Amino acid sequence: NYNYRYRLF
Amino acid sequence: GSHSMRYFSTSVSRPGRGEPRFIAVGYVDDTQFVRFDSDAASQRMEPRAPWIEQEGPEYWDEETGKVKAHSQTDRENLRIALRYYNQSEAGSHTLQMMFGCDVGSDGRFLRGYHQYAYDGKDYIALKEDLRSWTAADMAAQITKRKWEAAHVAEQQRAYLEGTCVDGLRRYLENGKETLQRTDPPKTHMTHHPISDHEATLRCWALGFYPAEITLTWQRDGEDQTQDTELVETRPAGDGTFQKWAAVVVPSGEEQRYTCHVQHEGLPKPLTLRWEP
Amino acid sequence: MIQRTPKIQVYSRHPAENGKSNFLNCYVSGFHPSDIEVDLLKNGERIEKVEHSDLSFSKDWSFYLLYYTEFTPTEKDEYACRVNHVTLSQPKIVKWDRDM
Repeated sequence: NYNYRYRLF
Repeated sequence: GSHSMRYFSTSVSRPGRGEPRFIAVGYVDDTQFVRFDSDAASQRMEPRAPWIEQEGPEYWDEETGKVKAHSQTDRENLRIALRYYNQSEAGSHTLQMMFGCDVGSDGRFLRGYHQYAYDGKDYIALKEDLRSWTAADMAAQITKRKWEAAHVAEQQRAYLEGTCVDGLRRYLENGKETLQRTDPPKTHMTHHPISDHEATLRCWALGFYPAEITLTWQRDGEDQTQDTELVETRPAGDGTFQKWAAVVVPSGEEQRYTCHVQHEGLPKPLTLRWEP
Repeated sequence: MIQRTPKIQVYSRHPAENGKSNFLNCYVSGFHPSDIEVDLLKNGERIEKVEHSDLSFSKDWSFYLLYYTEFTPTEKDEYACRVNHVTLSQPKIVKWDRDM
């Protein structure tokens, strides 16, 4: 299961 | 034993030749079970192991949405890294990410991971406490401070201690016959004279799963690691792994040397001796 | 920019027997960045339908790839792996040794 809601640097 | 699930992503900018290439790959232990490749025709998360085809269409829709979103985020993160390091737009750069969790034999959460590397160097990593960050240099420290303020550690901790371990556990059940299979190494020793005074002893381990193994030479009960040619554990191509260790040994002293094999698949330690 | 030159191993899936079907493996590992050319050679000529694994990487972030093809080893046929990478001045050729 991939994680979700990826965050900008 | 312990188990792991890992996702590995690689974004490579290619200035002139369009948007970055994104490739992601999922593993349980040493078995790949999914891939996604932004360049491929399908534009879907794709199965790469028999036991993942069990998952219904909602799984493939949801997993495809999530990895596509990651791909678009890490395309922006490549642009932000350019800015933070003050790099030319002319050059190709690499952003790698790894995330996943470990569970014990009891199935309980052990360890979580969420980390990035820029141009083959550590950028930012979630520390073991899943509460704080290791930032490599002053550029990564910019992302660290933004991520402290936005409570990103708390977000990833919820995934790593929740969905990650639930997923890994469901996979270990559904793929039980594959993933909880231990294939012990098939071992043998060869002897190759260089001269009438020296010979190469090579100790082999073949067809083992998982990849974790120790191959060790001893001379009269003492480790010879400084003198041992040890190759990288290598895939056979059929889901099993291969390794050898070699020492060069005075002719007449072969019987002083023992090869020691440790693998989760072996009930007991193997000791091999040159038995011609 | 960290750069790492590929390690190369060339080996069979199964212990080679002359005249029996097998797989020829070129395992390239420990390299960075990810762009890499890998050919399998028979007596200096490029083997046609070579497949590779999906791009992955190790703890230290270095890439690895398996290149493979079905082949039938003989006594006198010479197999090799040819690798090009930004770290190499010229392509590196590693010859298959059926005992390695």
